[PDB]
Amino acid sequence: SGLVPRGSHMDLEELEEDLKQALREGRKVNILGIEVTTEEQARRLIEFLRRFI
Amino acid sequence: SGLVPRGSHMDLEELEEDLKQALREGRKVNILGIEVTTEEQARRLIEFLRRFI
Repeated sequence: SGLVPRGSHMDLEELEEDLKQALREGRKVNILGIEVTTEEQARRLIEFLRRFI
Repeated sequence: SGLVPRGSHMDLEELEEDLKQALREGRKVNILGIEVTTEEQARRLIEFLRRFI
């Protein structure tokens, strides 16, 4: 009933809101060497990638 | 016998040779909000993630 029209374009919170929306419709996320099926893995992913280079 | 992608790990130099391997065998790199289908996008992706925060 309400599509999110993207956060901005590309940002840290862009990623977080995008992967959240996938989990909020009950579906997984495909990212760098990782597949997030739960928000457990999503919050671990976020703290990982903002520290990973 | 590489029955599973890099066993259960993903190193940085290993990621580069692995994503090049993917593009050279006919695959793409599905990372955070980005899909690398060319080695143009691959050199962009490597320098991106090592710069990303």
